[PDB]
This record gives sequence, structure tokens and C-alpha cells, in this order.
Amino acid sequence: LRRLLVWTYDPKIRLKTLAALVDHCQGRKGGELASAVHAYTKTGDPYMRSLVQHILSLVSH
Amino acid sequence: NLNAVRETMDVLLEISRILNTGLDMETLSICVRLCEQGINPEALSSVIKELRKATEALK
Amino acid sequence: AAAAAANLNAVRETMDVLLEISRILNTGLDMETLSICVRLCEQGINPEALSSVIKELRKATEALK
Amino acid sequence: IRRYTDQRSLDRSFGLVGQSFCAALHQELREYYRLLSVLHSQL
Amino acid sequence: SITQLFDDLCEALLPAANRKRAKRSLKKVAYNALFTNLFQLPARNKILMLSFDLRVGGLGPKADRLEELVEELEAVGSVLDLLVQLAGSGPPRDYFLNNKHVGRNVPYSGYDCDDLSVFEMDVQSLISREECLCHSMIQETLQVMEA
Amino acid sequence: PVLSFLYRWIYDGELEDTYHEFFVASDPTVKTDRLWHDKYTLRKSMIPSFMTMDQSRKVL
Amino acid sequence: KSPNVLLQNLCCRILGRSEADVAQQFQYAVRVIGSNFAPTVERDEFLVAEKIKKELIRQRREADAALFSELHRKLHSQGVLKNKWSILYLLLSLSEDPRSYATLFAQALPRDAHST
Amino acid sequence: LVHRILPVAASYSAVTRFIEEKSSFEYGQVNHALAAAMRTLVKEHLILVSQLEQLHRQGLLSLQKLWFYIQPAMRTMDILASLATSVDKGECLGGSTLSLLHDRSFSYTGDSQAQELCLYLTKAASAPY
Amino acid sequence: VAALVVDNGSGMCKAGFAGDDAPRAVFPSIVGRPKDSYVGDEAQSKRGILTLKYPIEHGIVTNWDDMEKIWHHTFYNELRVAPEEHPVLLTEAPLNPKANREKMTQIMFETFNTPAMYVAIQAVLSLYASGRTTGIVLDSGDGVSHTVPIYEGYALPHAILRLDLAGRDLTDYLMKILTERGYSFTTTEEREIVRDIKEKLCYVALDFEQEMATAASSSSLEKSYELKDGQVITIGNERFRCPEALFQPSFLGMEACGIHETTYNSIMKCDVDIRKDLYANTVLSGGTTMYPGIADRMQKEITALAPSTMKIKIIAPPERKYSVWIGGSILASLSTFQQMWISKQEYDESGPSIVHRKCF
Repeated sequence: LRRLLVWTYDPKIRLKTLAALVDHCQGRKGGELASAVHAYTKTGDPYMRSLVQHILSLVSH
Repeated sequence: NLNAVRETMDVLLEISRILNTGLDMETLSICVRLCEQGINPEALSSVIKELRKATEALK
Repeated sequence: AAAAAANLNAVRETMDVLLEISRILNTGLDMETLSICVRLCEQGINPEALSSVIKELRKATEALK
Repeated sequence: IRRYTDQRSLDRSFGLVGQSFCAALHQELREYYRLLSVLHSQL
Repeated sequence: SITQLFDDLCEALLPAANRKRAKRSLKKVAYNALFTNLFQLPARNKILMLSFDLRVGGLGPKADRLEELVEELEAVGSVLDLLVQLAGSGPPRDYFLNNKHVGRNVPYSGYDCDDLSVFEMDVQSLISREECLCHSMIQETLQVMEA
Repeated sequence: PVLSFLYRWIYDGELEDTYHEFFVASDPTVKTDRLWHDKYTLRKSMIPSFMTMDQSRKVL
Repeated sequence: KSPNVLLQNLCCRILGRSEADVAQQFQYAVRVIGSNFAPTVERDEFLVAEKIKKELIRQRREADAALFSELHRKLHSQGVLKNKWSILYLLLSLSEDPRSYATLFAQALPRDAHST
Repeated sequence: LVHRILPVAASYSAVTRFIEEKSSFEYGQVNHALAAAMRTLVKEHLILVSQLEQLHRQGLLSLQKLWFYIQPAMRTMDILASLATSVDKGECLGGSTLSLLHDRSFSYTGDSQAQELCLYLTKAASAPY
Repeated sequence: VAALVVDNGSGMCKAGFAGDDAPRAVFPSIVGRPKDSYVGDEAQSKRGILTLKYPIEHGIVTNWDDMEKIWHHTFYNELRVAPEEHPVLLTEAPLNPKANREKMTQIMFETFNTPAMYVAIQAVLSLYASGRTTGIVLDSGDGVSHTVPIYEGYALPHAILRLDLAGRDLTDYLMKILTERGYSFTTTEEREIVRDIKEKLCYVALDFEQEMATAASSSSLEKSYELKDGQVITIGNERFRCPEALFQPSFLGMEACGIHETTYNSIMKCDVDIRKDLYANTVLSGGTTMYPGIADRMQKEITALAPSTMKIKIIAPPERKYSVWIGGSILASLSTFQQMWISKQEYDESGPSIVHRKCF
């Protein structure tokens, strides 16, 4: 089904977000890592905003 | 008063549309005026279902 | 035919076996309501749904007393 | 009709009435392509 | 009015153009059906029965529309009884629909994938209708050649 | 298009055609009280012939 | 018969009342059973038997937890009920202790892992 | 006939790169939500091209039929690619890109099947602003 | 086998044919002779000699030979009527005639000699135009009526609203009541002009207090009937005087209770499976349904009769003067209307000519 391209297309936004959140948070910890994702909450794209709002609501606990 | 009856005929259109009845705005408009005289609605349904069979049978 | 008795008896039994399982569980169900519920469940239906509704309708019924 | 609607879907100046007209022409022309496929079907 | 409503309803049911005495024949069919029947569970409950078996087939918001579009008649029970008893009879897109990339505070969900094979069956419908239509055209003009 | 101008102009006094197309052509300037006397012409080349001149005057 | 009228009769048995008056409750029930209708969870029975024995044993009613094991054999001997799971699951879900972790234990496998 | 249908490929090409690039945190919140809304139409295009190859494996699809089936895509990609380049060259890399959508939306007031695609994008991308 | 009709629910006629929407001949019930034989309106012009003795009374035949006179009248004189060649249907009075039924059945047996026939139950035959199985049978012209149709046919009514007045009986009294209203209308030649005055200008009778107020206290008065046909003053005040018949026994020439309250009492003296269920969808005909608009006061009295009104509604079609015959036409011309059928030697062995024995 388009040699998969139809189905991967939605994962391929989440994985690109997570790898690019990981390389950005690399080496930090504590409140310096809870801050490091609060950076990514400032974005228009409401799809990416939903992941990072969830992940920060975990890490902020 | 009167425009309440037209919008009544918009409710009684769209619900007849989603209930997928075969009806049209002329037959709807008269069927409510028959119901206002107290005529039996299942009896009306019995004439309406058989009249569409004859309507085709004329071809 | 006799098969209208032979199968009806199997229903008389499968219904009161189940009336036992439902009383060892101390549930509130009468004989009739259980028969509605298994008639539903044999059609295919998701038990989580009506099991929640049965408690909700009970809540309404008792809260008005 | 194709060269006409090209030279009127190019350049913005033709106005809203010009657009709806060439939109109608595209739509009524669209079926003529369907028919040509029904013909192209034959061997 | 009373008898005149059966008169022109028969004219509405009669098709657009022998446009003469059939108009009496059909009236007799109407009277027959009416009086062979007459000599021989309210509306809200009735429509919920139809609300439900809509809501199981798909098409849930339509079913929602039905019940909200008629809770409004509290300020016509016999009129509704027409539509339900005639309900089967009839003759046989959005972008904001099921789209996570738009709107404001969309909550977390993770992959639906059924909302994709849904979307993929719509597009299969819009190719399959236009193949069955091409079959119904090619047979038509070829038949009168072969006949 | 032409009714999408008219059915707004009949309720709300605004117009936006870039390449000119609607018949109630406003001229620029004369924004003072003289607006009532002068500002809105009636473009004779562009009344759609499914309406009369009188109608194009009533909506003006 | 058909699920909608059965569901109405259900309402009329738990409620102490007649058919026309309870139509808002039937409206709520139609909203809730509707959509929640396909099998959400992969359904098999070795599990739903264990999940009840465990609860009877927890209550120290250890004999009933062996009576169940034979009532279930009888219910399965007769060949009538083809969807046993649902009515066991329903009765389990309705059960009450005659007198909270819930997540560490074995659970129903989620079915979302397959497509149709 | 091939050259006649190829402009939808280049029309797609230019919006894959638009959606990719204008996601980045430089470009303000609005340019993201515009690049976001457009993903939907890449899915629909990809879905389309899948089914036509499935048809082609049956032998039941011909280049003249492809030229029929492609026609809604031909329009709806060009309505987007000609919007992307207007944000590139315009550098409307802030709240000002809503002006470009509002003007383009009003321009298509004649066109319905094209006007909803443009009304969708301004209904979407304006939300952050 | 295109069936004919008679529709004589009172002193009136309605020659139905082939199930058409209206009867052809609609003359009032009269015969010929002091010319040797004629029909009613034709022989009524020569008033010096040629007249009729009301061969139909207000509600029923005056003598047994008057039915054969009506058979030899426009039922054979007019509209090419020939009962040997196609069926015909006869009306009836409340609870039917007996001697006139036997004589008219003998006329259908041997004189007109029709191989196919229908008879009786005209007040229930109105139900085919009333559009419901239960109802109320205020459904006749001329001088008499009684509103007792059916529960679902079956000759079992619950509403029994008869009275010593009717839709044209009260009109003939109100024609002479212009002289009782002080106008110069006591002459016999004014009965033709006052038949068109007191049935047209006497519109919409109302409640008694408003009718007493509008006659003298308010500036309603009457219409400007200063015509040369014999009109001195109109019956617009007589519309307000008509509550003395519609709500009083003897103040405007009747014998029973006033026509709203008597119908209310006779609809109260009833069973519960009918009457209320009859008034949920009942519908009138004749001079009662073709009334000048005074039926709203009867509907108000029908609301005031029972506090548990049960949504009582009674319909009234404009075409009601023909619809008492058209209802007959439907009720006879269905594809299964053989409940009151008489016929040829397949049914004439027991005799068509019986009063109530064979034809039932």
C-alpha cells in the first residue's frame, strides 16, 4: 500500500520529532531537561504540540 | 406566526432526508395537513408505498 | 418435531446453571434479567458496555428512593 | 477550447467571472475525457 | 380541506409527462388501500430504534443529528409515524473531519490506522463507482450495435 | 460571482473587485458629505442583462 | 428479536417503570452501547475463568472457587451457548464481595494488534 | 500525453519541500500550522497513486484513464504549489502570511471546489495567530 | 360495470356515476305532474298547476310509490340512466326506511330491474369521504339528519346527535325568520330570495352574549340587501339570532335542545371505545359541513362538553354538499365493496324486494 508510504507517513513525523528532541536534550538532566522540552512546546504544528505537551506533563511530575 | 410553519417544514424535511424516505417537499407539505385532520399515519403509509409501484407499472 | 423439546430443555438447563454461577458471585440479577443479558450477549455485543450501563441504570433507580 | 482556457487560466487579470466560466468549461470538458477513455478501451 | 388532499397527492405521485383516466385508477388504488386497512410505543421511542441501528453501521454523527434535530419539536407525533413507517423506501467532502494535524488543543492519541483504512475505502469507492459507470456506458451503445 | 457582489452590497456597503467587474463602480476620493451626491456611478457596460437598468439602480 | 428492543426491555426491568417514560434512559443507553459494539478485547476463556476463581479465593470462599469449576463444566457440556465469554465477563464485572493493584496481573490481550 | 500530466508531479514536488522546510522553529507559529494543514493533501495524493498501481497490476488501467483520474489532483496540487512559492518569495514569515491566504481565498470566490481547499488552509493556519 | 348513485340522505338528490368526483344531477327532491311526468326543478317552475307533494319528506320517502316515482324521474329521465345496463346505489335515512326500502328494492328488482345494485347506510357511506373508520355523521342535505355512523362500521355508533332540525331545515326556517327579524319577508315569493340571503349573508353564528351584543348594542347590523329580488333587510342579524335555534329549543323554531348542546349531550351519552375515538378524527358533509361558518361554536361546545376533551377535532370540507354523494361513490366503488351488494338471479332468488329481511 504505496509500498507502505501511506502508513509510515504518520509515524515518520513522531520519530523525526523524538530523535530531534533526544539530540537536543543530550547531556542535560533534572530541571535542565524539563526545561529542554518546554522549548519544543512553542510551535504552531498542533500535532507536534500534542506529543510534547504530553511528554512534558510526564517529565514535569 | 407563519414562518414557524416553514421552518417546521425544514425540520420535517431534513429528518425525512436522513430517515431516507422517498419523499419530496410537495408530499411532505400535504401529509402534515392530513395528520392535522387526525387521519391514521400507518394508513397514509399504506397508500404511499403502493402508489409508487403503480407509478412505475405505467411504463 | 421432537427437536423442539430436546433443544428447549438444553436452554432450561443452561439458564439455571448460569443462575447458579450468578448467585455464587452475589450479583443482583433476577432470573428474567439474566435471560435478557445472555440473549444480548449471544448476538455479539461488547460486555464492558452494558455491564457499565446496568450499574448506571441501577444508580438512577436506587437514587430516586 | 483548451488553448482558450489555458490563456485565461494563465494571467490573473481575467476576473472572478472569467474564472467561474473557465471552471465550468473545465468541468463540462472533463466528461469528454471520460468518453475518450471508454473509446480507448477497444483493442 | 379533506378530499382534495388525496386528489393532488395522487397528482404528485403520478409521473411527469396517458395523463387521463389513470389519475382515477390510482385514486381507486389509494382508496382501496386506505379502507381495506382502516377497518381491521410513542414516536420518540420509535426513532431511537432507528437511531441505534444507524449508529452501529458507521455514520454515528448523522444518528446524533437525527435525535438532536427532533428533540426540538417539544413546542407532531402522527407526522413522525409517517417517516419511520416509510423509512426504508428511498432511492438507492470534509477536511476537518478526522484530521489530527489541525485544530487547537488536540489531545494525545497515537496511531488510529482504522481511520486510515476508512479514508482508503472512501477513495476505493470513488474509483469503483467510476468503473461501474464506465461499464454501464460501454454496454449501452454497443448493445444497440450488436442487437 | 455577480450575485456574490450584489447579495452583499444589498446589506453592507463594501466592494472589492481588482480587475473591474461589478457595475456599481465607486470613484476614488470625494470622501466628504459630497459622497452621497457623487461617489457611486453605474457602469453601463457591465450591468448583467438578466437584470434591468432599474434594478441596477435600486441596488445602487 | 433485535438488539434495540431487547435493550429497551432491559431498561424496563432494572427501572421500576413503563416503556414510554424511560426513553431518556434508553437514549443514554443507545448513546453508550452504540459504537462500543465490536469486540474491544481478544476474547478467550482460560483467563476469564481464572479472573473469577481468584476473586472467590480472595474472599476466603475457597469452596465456591471449586464449585465454579464444575458449574463451568456443566455450562460447557450442553453445546447451546456459543459466546460463553461475554456472559461470564458480564457476571464477573457485576460481582460484589459479601464481606487495588489490578495492573501487575494477567489481562486480556488488546486486539488492536490486528486489522480487518 | 506524458508531458501533459507531469506538471502534477512537479506540483507535488514543490509542496513536499515546503511542508518539510517550513516546519522549523525559525519561521514563527503561523508558518508551521500552514505546513501542518497541507500534510492531509499529500496523504490523499499518495493514497490515490497506490490504488492506481493496484489497478495497473490487474491490467485494467490505461494512460488515457490515468489522464481522467488525475484531474482533481491536477487542480488541488497547483492551488497549493502556487501558494507555497508565494510564501517563499513573499517572505511572509510571520503573521503577514494570513494576508496572502485571505487574498487568495477571496480570489477563488468564484470556484467552490477550489475555494474550500483555500478556506481550509486559512481556517487552519490562522489558529496560532 | 360503472356504478350509479342516488345520495338521497334527505329531501335532496345526487346522481353519482362511474365513481366520478361529483354527482351529475343535484336537483332537490321533487317529482313532476300537477305536463304529465317530469323532474323536480323542471316541473317546479309551472307553480300554478305542476308541483310535487314532497315525494321525499325532510328525511324519508312520503309514500311507497314515491320511490318508484323517483325511479321514473331523473333516475331514468336524466343523464341517460338505465339500471338494466349497469349497477346503481341507493342512500338511506337514519336507521333506514322500511316500506320505501321495500318498494325501491322492488323497483330495482323488476321496474328498473338492475342485474347489480347497492343500498342503504348513506350516513355511514359519508365515511368514505370523512377519511376515518370512526366518526360523526353530520353528513346530509335538506330537512333531516342524525349523526350516528359507526365504531368501525358495524352499525354500532356511540355519538347519537340527531335533532328536530338540519342543515337545510334550519335554512328554510331562517328564510322565514327574516320576517321574524322585522323585515318584509313574510311572502311565499320571498322564500326563494331568502334562501340565498339567509344561507349566504347569515354567516358565522357565535356565542349568545356576543350575538346579543352585536345585534343592537354594537354596530354590526346586517348587510345591504336592498336588491330587487325581494330583499328589504339582510339576515346578518339573523346570523346572531340563529343561536336561538343552535342553543335554545323553541325560540327559533325547533323541538329538541339547541344544536350544539344536543350534539354534546348525545356525544356524552356514549361508550368509551368510540365517540372520543370518533371525535379524534371525525369529519362532516352535506349542509352541516357546507355551513356558513357556524361550526366553530359547535367545536367550542364540543370542547366545553367534556373537560377530558381528548383532543376532539371535527373536519368540514367545502365540497361537502357533493361529498355526501362522493363518499357514497368511494364506499361503493372500492375493489371489495360487496358488504351491501344486491344482484341478479344469483341473489334475486331470495327476492331483492324485501324491506329488511333479505337485503339486510
